Amino acid sequence: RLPYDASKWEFPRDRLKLGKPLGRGAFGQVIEADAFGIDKTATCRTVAVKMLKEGATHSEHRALMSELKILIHIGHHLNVVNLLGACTKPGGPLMVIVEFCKFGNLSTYLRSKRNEFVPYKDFLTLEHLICYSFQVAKGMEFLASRKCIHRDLAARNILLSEKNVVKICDFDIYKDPDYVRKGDARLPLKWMAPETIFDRVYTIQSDVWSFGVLLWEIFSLGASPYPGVKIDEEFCRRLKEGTRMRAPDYTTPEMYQTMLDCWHGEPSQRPTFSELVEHLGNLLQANAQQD
Ligand SMILES: COC(=O)c1ccc2c(c1)NC(=O)/C2=C(\Nc1ccc(N(C)C(=O)CN2CCN(C)CC2)cc1)c1ccccc1
Repeated sequence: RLPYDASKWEFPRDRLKLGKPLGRGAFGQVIEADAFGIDKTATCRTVAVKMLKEGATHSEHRALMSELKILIHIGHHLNVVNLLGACTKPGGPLMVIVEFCKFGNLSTYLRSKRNEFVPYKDFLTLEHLICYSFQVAKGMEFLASRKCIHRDLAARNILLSEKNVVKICDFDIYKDPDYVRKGDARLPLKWMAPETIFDRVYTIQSDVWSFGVLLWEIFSLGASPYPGVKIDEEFCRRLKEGTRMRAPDYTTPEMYQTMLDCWHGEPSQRPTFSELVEHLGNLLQANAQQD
């Protein structure tokens, strides 16, 4: 759609060697791959490649090329999943090469660390959890500055790479039910602000609500929000009137206070991601203080 600077972005297909799919979805697939020299050094880096499936409608091609263009628009930040390059020229498939985050989505990761957590000292600790939280806030402050709205901020959509760096991704009902297991899905409604459940309107301050739900997910070590409750039209009703989740098993009091601040029923009275970054950095620095 928008102009495309091939000098900056085009990567040669003959320096890309595809491996196995990391995941396959309704509209495309993400393949694990090796790229030679994509960061301008003389190195092989494992990257992830968004590309189409073998079916592939012109609407599915147009969408990937739109995502590529939007990624170029957003630009780089440590705490988003970054565009590394693309292959768009005649001679092969459309491929959008992005950062590989080896540990996978954060929800699944945290659930896997439940017998490997200690509040403070290999293991996860409060330091890790407030870190992940600050990093997602830093990531979202950046996206707000690019005038983006995420619309589906959840711990499933946060990826973990090396050195406890965590990165926001914008992507089940899809996957083959013969192969579907217990947490292989998530009900997005549980992350939606009252004004979005109800009026279907997305803003950056509705993303601040979902960030609160994400915080809850981090500090439950990857449990599902609203435990027990069935999500009917009275869930909604109660939600719009003031009902909120209880503190999860691994929260500190300050972090639970922050969830509740992010769940202000009134969008303008929720913290901004700039205010969350400042407050969460304070909490992070306090946590590792000494005597
Ligand atoms: C805009 O950018 C994007 O949109 C985007 C989207 C997805 C990913 C991405 C960028 N970048 C990644 O890394 C992604 C995934 N990554 C992944 C990583 C590790 C795993 N895990 C834990 C494995 O075990 C995989 N394992 C395979 C074998 N080799 C040897 C090692 C890695 C699984 C998925 C992933 C993709 C599909 C769905 C879930 C996540």
